[PDB]
Amino acid sequence: KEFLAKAKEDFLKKWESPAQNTAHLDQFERIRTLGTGSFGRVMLVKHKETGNHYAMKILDKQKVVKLKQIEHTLNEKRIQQAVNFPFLVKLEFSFKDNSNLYMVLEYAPGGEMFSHLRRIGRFSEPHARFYAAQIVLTFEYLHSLDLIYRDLKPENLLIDQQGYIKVADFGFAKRTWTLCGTPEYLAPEIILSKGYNKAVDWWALGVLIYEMAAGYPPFFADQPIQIYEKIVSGKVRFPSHFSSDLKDLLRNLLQVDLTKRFGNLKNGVNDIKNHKWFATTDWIAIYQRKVEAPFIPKFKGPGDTSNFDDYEEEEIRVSINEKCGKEFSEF
Ligand SMILES: [NH3+]C[C@@](O)(c1ccc(Cl)cc1)c1ccc(-c2cn[nH]c2)cc1
Ligand code: NA
Repeated sequence: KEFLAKAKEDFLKKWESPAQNTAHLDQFERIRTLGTGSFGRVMLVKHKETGNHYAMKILDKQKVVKLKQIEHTLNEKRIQQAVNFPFLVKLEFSFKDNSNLYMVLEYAPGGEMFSHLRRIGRFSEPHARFYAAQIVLTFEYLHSLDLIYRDLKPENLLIDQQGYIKVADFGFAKRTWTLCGTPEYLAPEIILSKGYNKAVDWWALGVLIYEMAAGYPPFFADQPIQIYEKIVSGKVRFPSHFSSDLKDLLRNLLQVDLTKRFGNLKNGVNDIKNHKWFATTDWIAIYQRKVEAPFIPKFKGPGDTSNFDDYEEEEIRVSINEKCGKEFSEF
């Protein structure tokens, strides 16, 4: 708890006295889209002076307001510039014009983890274990800031050139969009509009590990309603190739009973770290990035993007009238 005790202090220092790294939008050349979302997209950009590459998130200000995500966006930004953790995406710069918010992020050239997963079918248990370790640490870190990841979106788990995970989200403090739309990853307590705490993240961890090891999520159906029924049921078919160690962990993680769910017990996350499945895991070496990654992305070019999918390229139009000024004044 040495690396996290201080990185909690560092968060508060940076929170309260933010840096003002200065670039201008005009310095970045838009190249191609790395991903799309509800209220924007992430462009790969090249710095016109250095030739260095970044991932620029472009949010339409109006669409953020029309979907009531202002507070979340402002918060997400402030959290992100304040955190320094090895498996969280750094914010480099941020700007705004009339139409858009712009957030220049550190580029993770290895693409989304789940495109490597579809490509190879399923991860081996060491391979899955390697990634899960980073997530555990990331979740432990986020928890020490009273942040909760809540909804796992595995499209948001990126891979860097060293083959380590970069997580793109920072959770929430304290949307039927998410419930109805992305159902496979919801914890039971969220489906049944009960309370939820840090323990939903350990459910998410369970789903993630299962999907990595299996190649598909543990609760799947055609209509979302059936999925909900499965999640709350507390019943999961394990593939036959799952070790009994893995099966055991997943029963404890995918526990519907909050009070018995691993991570949420007396010893907290140490239940998880000291599980037989993680016996071979050097937690310090993972944090310090000294474990050799099982997959290292192939770097064909300087701004090579073949590790991300293709997307249609909208024109980034900018109004000559400032939109949503007061709303994003503090952004
Ligand atoms: N998978 C998440 C999304 O695709 C994304 C796309 C649009 C929006 Cl509004 C939010 C998130 C994404 C893609 C790439 C990156 C990225 C690449 N390098 N560094 C960050 C981050 C998020
Ligand atoms: Na404001």
